[PDB]
Amino acid sequence: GFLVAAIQFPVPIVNSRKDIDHNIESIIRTLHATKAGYPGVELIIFPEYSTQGLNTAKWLSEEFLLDVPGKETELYAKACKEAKVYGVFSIMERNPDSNKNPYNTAIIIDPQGEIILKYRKLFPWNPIEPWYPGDLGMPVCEGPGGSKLAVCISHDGMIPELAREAAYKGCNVYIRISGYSTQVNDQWILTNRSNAWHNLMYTVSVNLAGYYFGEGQICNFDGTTLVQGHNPWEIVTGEIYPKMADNARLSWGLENNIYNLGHRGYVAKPGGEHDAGLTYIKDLAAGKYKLPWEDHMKIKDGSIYGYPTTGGRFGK
Amino acid sequence: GFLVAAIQFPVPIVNSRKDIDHNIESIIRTLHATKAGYPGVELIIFPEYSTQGLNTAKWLSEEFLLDVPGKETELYAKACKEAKVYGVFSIMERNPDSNKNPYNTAIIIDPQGEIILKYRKLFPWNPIEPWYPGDLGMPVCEGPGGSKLAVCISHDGMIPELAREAAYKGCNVYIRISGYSTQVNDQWILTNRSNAWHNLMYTVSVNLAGYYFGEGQICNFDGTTLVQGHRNPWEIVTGEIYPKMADNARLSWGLENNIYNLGHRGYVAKPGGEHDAGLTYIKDLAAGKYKLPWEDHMKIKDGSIYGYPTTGGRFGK
Amino acid sequence: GFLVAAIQFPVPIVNSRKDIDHNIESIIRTLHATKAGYPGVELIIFPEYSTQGLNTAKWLSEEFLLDVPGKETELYAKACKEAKVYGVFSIMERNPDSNKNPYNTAIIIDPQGEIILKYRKLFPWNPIEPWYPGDLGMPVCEGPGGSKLAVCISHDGMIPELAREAAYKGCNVYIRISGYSTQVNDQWILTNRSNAWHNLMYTVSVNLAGYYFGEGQICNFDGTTLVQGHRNPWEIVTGEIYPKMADNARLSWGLENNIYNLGHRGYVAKPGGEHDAGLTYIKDLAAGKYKLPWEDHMKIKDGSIYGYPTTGGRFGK
Amino acid sequence: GFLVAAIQFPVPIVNSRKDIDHNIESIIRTLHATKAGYPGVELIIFPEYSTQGLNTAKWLSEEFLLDVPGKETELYAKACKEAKVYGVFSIMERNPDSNKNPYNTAIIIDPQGEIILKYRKLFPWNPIEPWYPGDLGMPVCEGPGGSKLAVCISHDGMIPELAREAAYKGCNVYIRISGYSTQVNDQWILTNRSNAWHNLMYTVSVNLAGYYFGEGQICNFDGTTLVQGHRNPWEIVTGEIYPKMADNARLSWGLENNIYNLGHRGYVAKPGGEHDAGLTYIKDLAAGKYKLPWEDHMKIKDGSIYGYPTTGGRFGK
Amino acid sequence: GFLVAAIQFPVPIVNSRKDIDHNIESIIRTLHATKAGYPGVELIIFPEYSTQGLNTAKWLSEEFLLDVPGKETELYAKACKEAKVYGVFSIMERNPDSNKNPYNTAIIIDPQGEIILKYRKLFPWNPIEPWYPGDLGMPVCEGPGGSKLAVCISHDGMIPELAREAAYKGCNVYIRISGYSTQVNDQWILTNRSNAWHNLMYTVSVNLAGYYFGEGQICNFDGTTLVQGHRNPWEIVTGEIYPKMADNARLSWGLENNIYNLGHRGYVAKPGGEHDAGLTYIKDLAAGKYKLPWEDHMKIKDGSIYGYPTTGGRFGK
Amino acid sequence: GFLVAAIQFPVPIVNSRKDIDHNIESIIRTLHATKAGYPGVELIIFPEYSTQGLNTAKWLSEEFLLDVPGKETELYAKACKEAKVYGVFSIMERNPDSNKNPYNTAIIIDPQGEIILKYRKLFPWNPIEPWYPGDLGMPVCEGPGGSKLAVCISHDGMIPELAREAAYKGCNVYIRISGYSTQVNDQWILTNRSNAWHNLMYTVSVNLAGYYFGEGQICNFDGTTLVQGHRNPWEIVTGEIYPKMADNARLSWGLENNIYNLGHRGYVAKPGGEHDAGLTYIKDLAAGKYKLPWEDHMKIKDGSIYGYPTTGGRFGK
Repeated sequence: GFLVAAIQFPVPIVNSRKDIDHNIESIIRTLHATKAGYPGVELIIFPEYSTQGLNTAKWLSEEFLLDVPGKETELYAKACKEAKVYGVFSIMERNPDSNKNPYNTAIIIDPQGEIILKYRKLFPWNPIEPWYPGDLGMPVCEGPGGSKLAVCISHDGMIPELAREAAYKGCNVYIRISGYSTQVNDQWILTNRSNAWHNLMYTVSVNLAGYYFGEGQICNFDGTTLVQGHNPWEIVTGEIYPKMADNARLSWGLENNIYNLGHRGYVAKPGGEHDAGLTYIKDLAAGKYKLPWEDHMKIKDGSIYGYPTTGGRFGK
Repeated sequence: GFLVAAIQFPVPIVNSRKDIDHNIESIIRTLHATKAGYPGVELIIFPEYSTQGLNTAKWLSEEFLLDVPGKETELYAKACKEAKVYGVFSIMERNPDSNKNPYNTAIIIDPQGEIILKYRKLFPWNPIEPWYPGDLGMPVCEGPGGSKLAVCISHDGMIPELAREAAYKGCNVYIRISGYSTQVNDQWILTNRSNAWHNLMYTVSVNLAGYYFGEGQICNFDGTTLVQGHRNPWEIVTGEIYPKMADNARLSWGLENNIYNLGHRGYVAKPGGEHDAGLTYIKDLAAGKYKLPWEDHMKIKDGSIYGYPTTGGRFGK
Repeated sequence: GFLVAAIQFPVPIVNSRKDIDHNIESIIRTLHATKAGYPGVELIIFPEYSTQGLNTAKWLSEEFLLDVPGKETELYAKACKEAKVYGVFSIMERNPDSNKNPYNTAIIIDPQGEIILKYRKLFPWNPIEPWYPGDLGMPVCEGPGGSKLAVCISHDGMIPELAREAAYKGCNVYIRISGYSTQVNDQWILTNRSNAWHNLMYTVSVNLAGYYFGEGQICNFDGTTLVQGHRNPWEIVTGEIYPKMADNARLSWGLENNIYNLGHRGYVAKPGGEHDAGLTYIKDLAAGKYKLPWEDHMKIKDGSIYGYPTTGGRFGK
Repeated sequence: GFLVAAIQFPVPIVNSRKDIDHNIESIIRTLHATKAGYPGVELIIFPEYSTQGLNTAKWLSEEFLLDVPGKETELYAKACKEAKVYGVFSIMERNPDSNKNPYNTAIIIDPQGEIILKYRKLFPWNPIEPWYPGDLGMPVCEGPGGSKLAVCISHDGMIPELAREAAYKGCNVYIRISGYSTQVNDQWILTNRSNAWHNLMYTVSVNLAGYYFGEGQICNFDGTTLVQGHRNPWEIVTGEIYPKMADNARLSWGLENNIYNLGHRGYVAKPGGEHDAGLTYIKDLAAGKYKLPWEDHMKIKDGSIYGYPTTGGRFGK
Repeated sequence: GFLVAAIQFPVPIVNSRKDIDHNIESIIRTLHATKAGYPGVELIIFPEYSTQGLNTAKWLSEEFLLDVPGKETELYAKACKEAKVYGVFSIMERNPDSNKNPYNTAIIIDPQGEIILKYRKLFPWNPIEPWYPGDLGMPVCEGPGGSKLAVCISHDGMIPELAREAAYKGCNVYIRISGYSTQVNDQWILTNRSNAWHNLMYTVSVNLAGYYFGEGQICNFDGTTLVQGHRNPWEIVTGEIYPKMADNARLSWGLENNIYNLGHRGYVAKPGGEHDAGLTYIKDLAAGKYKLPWEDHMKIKDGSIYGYPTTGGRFGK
Repeated sequence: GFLVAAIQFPVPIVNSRKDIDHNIESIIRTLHATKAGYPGVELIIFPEYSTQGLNTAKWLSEEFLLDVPGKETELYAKACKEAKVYGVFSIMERNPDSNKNPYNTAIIIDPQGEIILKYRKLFPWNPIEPWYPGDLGMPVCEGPGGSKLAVCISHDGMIPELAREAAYKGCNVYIRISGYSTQVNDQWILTNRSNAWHNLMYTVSVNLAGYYFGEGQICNFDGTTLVQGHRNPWEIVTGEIYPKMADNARLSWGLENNIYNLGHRGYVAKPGGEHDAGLTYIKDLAAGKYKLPWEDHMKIKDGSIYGYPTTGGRFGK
């Protein structure tokens, strides 16, 4: 298969554009050095907010935002090409529509300097996050060692429906870049394992440790944790075998859950019952997902973190 | 809240109707004794296949099948009334449509002796199981201590969308009665935790132990295992449940409120959040056109490996 | 040091005197067989209720109550002499005072067939147990391999003050014989460790497994679990105990010598330490005036919830 | 309930008063930032020695000692008032008696800027610590979300009687601020759990991390660990605490109500229970005559191994 | 790869040849039933003493001994050919040299009903076991899914040199059949992992549970435990083995390729590596002069503790 | 016994000899401070590469190499003599033969500043390491508290034969100093446990933490982990070692005395056992012809992947 490296990167305090640039060059130095230390490494993963940090007073301002693609994404692209590796990076992207808030964006770059995947955080961690819900869906790209790669961002990994989507579109190695799984420590480990098992795919996940807030995890396609980090600069590495995930989905019967979902009870009814019989699926597809207890909920907007509840662009 | 008890019941080898009757009387005696031992208990849970066992050569036959409701369910209901507890039972149910295979059914009986919940296994554990896919959806009923109870069956608990459905309909205590989802022992503990966390609800799960194949588990609404049984028959897994705390988490929490975020993405940047999830499989599954890219090359798409016909209809009689 | 064996005994259903004698013969059989398989073993421990079971309808009756010493204890003593081992046994003891309820009693017998220790359960597990609180304090006796043995019974192990008392009187090997204290499974493991650590002594604990309940446990004098049994009947928990090293720790340690510190607080600043601990409950409990600020608002202060009368005196005979 | 936050604070090297003021402002800074990061936090806890460090060569000198209250405590008071939180702070406090060594002191300040609890370490960690044994008992104050707060300091937590004392005076949230949980780390985890379980109360404990000796732990009233920090500086251990659940447990429970059982032995057979625990050490300690049998042969009974005089009085100027 | 099954078989008390025959039929019954339940299984493994039990008073007598091959082994072979699986069995083999004690033997029979591997326990568990040290070395045969099977017996697994020898002869799936890994439970788990890691091969190991012991264990070639059974009789430990990945690791690994490094020390500084390991015990053991410096003062060097004669030859007849 | 201290030393980025000089002074300061912190400590252990780092582009140059003995070793001897401790240090040693690559060396210095053990890395971690295979075998020296000390270096601890050799020469405390326990994390923990259990000796092992790449581990002679550090720089793993108890187990044990069994197989059946192990690899390795059957198809057999020449001699000067 292929060797993967997940880096428990310490993002510093970011005060200006000068600091963002230091992060970028620190990320590039670490990318080249990881490759130097592990010549066999083909996939190197950096966490969410590793480029621009988490300055909640500044992160919405023009100085703290970037374009994808831009001159900084091309610096990473140049770095991946020179090192001959796949690289995963995090960039808070300026929305081309100026009446809308910026995006939380992840990108994947191949060993030739080509951006082969772009994803915008579909589920921002609210009420703390002011990012606009993504519009690129859950994309999948071709990676090393026969892997089909997809990336989600921190809070995204808590939604099992999203993990299903990546797998539904071919993904067998599910990448989760993460900024803060703080106080949500147990559940970060839990969901990484469940996202793997539910869909018969690998999960490679890493949280920012900057400087002591993160962890790093690689799970087998059966949900077994293979590698686990504890510290800033911890490099979580592991050997991935995408073909084994592909083989399980093709040759498994008893625990082929991803297949059973759309082909319920196929032994009694040839082909299986296609209608899952779930009202929430039908409501969400139509776009009227409503929980019975919504009217009595206390936090339905980001007012508690000093954000306006009017909408549009703010913090520019 | 309330006190729950889950029984790692030993079902024996079932060779006839006499064994089934013995199993019913065994389950009844266990119910009264569990109430006698734990006076505060309000919910007693027996695992899948506890009534009828797993005689794979006879379990599709008419002698091994029961009606819901019938004289067997009335004995369980009589017991629930006399012991003053909520009961959860398993019954392989004779399909009213004679052209179709029987159902794998779970029922909940209240302290009055009434079936307040009936559920047919939506996802049979194929290729080994010949049961017909359930047609009653995922129902939710009122339980003790302000709980909303929903029951799934063994293999059902491996599907996270089903745990979402129960919660979507109000469930704060998700019950998983389980037959023999063995060798998937790691993933049984895993999914019970994830089913709880994803939906901010309790999970109370139990498997058959008999003759040494069981496990028993109660999980908190944050996904933390509160109580855990080993692999011994007759092991009673009990614990105190606080359904209001699960409800309060759903109402008060912001950062970890994942069940809300699914249908209301980014409610800080966009007012009320984006209602469209942007997921192709959701739209495909709703229309019934759910298809995986690798379906053509799959090896197991029927139950011929275990001797069952591939043609469909009623068989095994 | 010496080798110990803690037996996760299965006491069957006890319905008559005939079943008690069968238990007695089973225990004697096991003790002889344990020595046969483990030639170097010097201490063999049986759990609470192993002699008489837990028939809560009959356990206060004359048929179910024995004398200490009596013809039954002499049989245990005979076996201990024949096998040349130390034996720890459980007996529900008839109260010499017929106006008081029977005691929950444990004994230790030496390889000479003599009762060297007799303990009556100081803290009966209420409100479920009708046993009279013991009057013999917390005794300590000489044992094998340089040990000073003391025994507590199930619920007694939840009381840290009791573990301190045994240790205060010289005990370096703390035995906990446990009946049915189930559901409190995590806290059984926790307290065995903490009882050991607080006092710098070994703990050797065993619970009844019969049909599947108990988990034998051997802890080092620093609170570390050395041997842990599962939940199966007939599991024999064995380990090599070195009592001299517990003594050595008590003599040589400075930083973690907590048992000394309690009576000599801050001895560096004040030579010999402050002897007054500064705790009100200690002085209250000593004068028998220990009272919690919330005692008037408590709901369970009698055994009526299990059916026992609140009047006092002898009942259930 | 209420949200708590315990900082695995790094104390740097402290060589002068200059460094002490540096730490004070660092703590104030951390207090404000934690409230900003966690909007609903009501209780913020800092470890032992966070203000003054552990410069054992200098920590007894007048430059390294403060008064309670003083201008340093006032800076903390102001910070808590501005942040609207309860703060827990460490101060090595100059002794009012000039012939006695300084006290190792913990203080709790409320959101109104008032010190509502002042505790002096009752059991200094001998022979390494030269602090005078505290003279203000084990105090309890009113806290947020209906909590009754009490604080003990590192080594104190190894004494179960001190945990008993706090609970006896109403405490339902037991705070442990610590400056040594290295190589005693396993036992630090163990005792935080046992202190909680024994007394049916929460424990919130945090050890100094700087810079790598740290720890952070929240335990539920049944002794289960809810949150666990690793060994890094600046790790903030946070969780939601429900003191009313601990209160409910103390009132509702029968079987596991060990704190009540201590004073009312076997209340079923003897109504109201036996008030005399029947423990010699309780009576000895109350009278100031607590004496271990092996005390005369103990190696360490003074602080000479760390270079402290054995004569007492005021030293280390 | 292939699917393996390890049966935690319960051996009963064995008192005669009639009981041995019962055990043979039970094993055959289990083999057909396991193949029926797991249609894909290609290797079924039974533990040490499953045929004959551990009647120490009788296990050396002619009645309790069998021939390999004999009519009993051909009954096992008949089962393997009918069920179409590889089977691993335990037989206490009568020594063809009647002046020597019987062997403790393990055999592997292929799906064509033929013995393809025969092994005699090289390291009997002394002083409890009276079996003659095996003379057949450590053989390796071809198994299912491209595996190279080798078998060792319980105590054998505690010797790392033996695990090396099997791998040195091609083994990538190391089978360990076990009678008692009791009170050696922790070290059984430990060495099953280490035998795997040291040699870059799978280990599949199962112990008797008969009545409660066996801990079925499948380890990955990097030493990680993949499947783990508890202590119950009849537990079937199953998992998929991929023997070719163990082969690939041996051919492709540089850094952690320890099996190669042993005979090729520092090949970067010295091409081909230094072939002499520089170990005196390796040279001593090859020459049969392995001697520990403390052997003169050792207590147990014969079997007198378990009643065995110390002068050798045939005994127990 | 004695108190050991294993420092999870942070290796800095070493660019010059000045940086090497900083490391030496850092280590000396650490050594003095650890003795001051723990007055009872007798053994202070520093990891591999602590003196010189891992500058793979410069670590073969003469500037980055030292002599044993040398002025740098005498500075450690100075420190050890002043502190009155046993010290363990790592030095990349200039090869006295100019045509050979330098050695990876470890030394033990007694309380009188004398080198009492010199060991050269027998198994350099290939392909990454260019160090020459050690020519001093596995030496054993007298240590504190009755200990026989032996030292191995990182990758050495992966070879069970080497751990056997040390014990074969009297070692009861096996020290492992390591550079990277990274991506080898689990296997480092496993082998430290197995090295202990296989040979009935203690293992004290520590890895470089600096910037976050290590752990520290003390295992009992039965393979049980007693103390475990995390991944932080400057963590000091300490514990009490009792070498006499490892000796006692070797003298007193029968059943689990595996180190004796290796040279005396089946000694009950055949007095004194069969001295011939019956293992081909032992005889091949003693003869210098260790040859695995797959060696011809192996990929990595040199250090070209890390840029090292494939013809030998002295390179990187």
